[PDB]
Amino acid sequence: GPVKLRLTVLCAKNLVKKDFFRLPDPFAKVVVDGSGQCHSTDTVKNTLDPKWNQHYDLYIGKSDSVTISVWNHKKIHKKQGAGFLGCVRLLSNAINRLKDTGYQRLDLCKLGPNDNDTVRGQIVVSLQSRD
Repeated sequence: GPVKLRLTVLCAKNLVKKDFFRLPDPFAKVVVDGSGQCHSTDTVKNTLDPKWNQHYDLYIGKSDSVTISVWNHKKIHKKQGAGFLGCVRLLSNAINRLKDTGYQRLDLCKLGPNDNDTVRGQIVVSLQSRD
């Protein structure tokens, strides 16, 4: 059957303040492409270096993958594409090698070029499978 993997979102670095003189409110939201399983970490009020020390227990089967995406609560409310921070994506092969590593630093950047490049952050996590 599937394998439960715990992706621990330790903290995030260089939180794009987005709007000058203003501050973002980072929070995490994971999605499972194949199970519809979603999870989320509390929001961090006006910060440039948040942390949640919280993990998500997703599942992986054969060729499954999981993506932990962070969003700026302030702009998610702003609407109109506003609200994105840094989406981190790990595949099945990456999930395994990492599941034992115990730590991974994924830079929080935009989905891609010409696609709202309002990023500049990073994020530290830890991959360990559940017994």
